[PDB]
Amino acid sequence: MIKVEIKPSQAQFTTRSGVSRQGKPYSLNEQLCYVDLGNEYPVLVKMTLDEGQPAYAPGLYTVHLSSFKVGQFGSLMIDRLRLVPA
Amino acid sequence: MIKVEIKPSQAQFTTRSGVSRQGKPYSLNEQLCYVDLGNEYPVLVKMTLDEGQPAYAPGLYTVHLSSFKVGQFGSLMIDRLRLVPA
Repeated sequence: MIKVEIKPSQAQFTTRSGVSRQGKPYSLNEQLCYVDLGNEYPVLVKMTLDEGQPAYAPGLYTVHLSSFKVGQFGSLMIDRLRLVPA
Repeated sequence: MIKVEIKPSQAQFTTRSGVSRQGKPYSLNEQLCYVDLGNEYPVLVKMTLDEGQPAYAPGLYTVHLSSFKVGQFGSLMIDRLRLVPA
């Protein structure tokens, strides 16, 4: 299990916006977190949230299975980092 | 934890080869596995092994933390799927 932490200072999201190739508007919400990759300190990681989802509250989390997919070359990839409470 | 299975029929690797942009030879060893992504059956996934590593034997495995890295856009990515015995 991957340990992910939302610190008190990371409790909000920011929103970027634009227009798709054929005219549709979009909005993307982004939140930061710290992921422990076994180095001397956890590293800072950016997450794009799914539609209609609030920012995760401060606390400890692990990664949900729905974060993964098989890519176009047949290897495993992260689609979007999706979290569940630890 | 991600459940990964090497079936008896997946106990070998194949090798692809070539030459890098500035002349160095390379060899890449590839092995197949089944990863349970919570659908009705596990899905087939291709793995590229690290240098000097044998094919994983048949059995159950989970994913090692060293499989992950922060990508060039600041989000988490899989570098190479690296396994440890379950």
